[PDB]
Amino acid sequence: MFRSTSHVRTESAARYVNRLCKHWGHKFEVELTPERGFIDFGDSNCELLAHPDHVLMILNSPDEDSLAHMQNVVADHLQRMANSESLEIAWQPAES
Repeated sequence: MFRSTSHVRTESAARYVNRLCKHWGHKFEVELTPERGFIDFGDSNCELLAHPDHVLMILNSPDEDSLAHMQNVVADHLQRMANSESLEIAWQPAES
């Protein structure tokens, strides 16, 4: 169970987080709080922090494959909501 964190500067983020639980919450456990969107696939996790001007991405996974699968999946969501470039996001190794 390693943990990485991506930080990006986005506006109205909190909505893209709350909209995810309603978006992908079709066959998975998606929690919606005024802080982040929690979506666990079982043997891992993918949380998304979103404030009016900033967004955080944290994943909880026992394996990097999973780990990156989560930290990356989000990097994509920020891209759909921000058309201009491949979301400038700095992803951390996620510790060892």
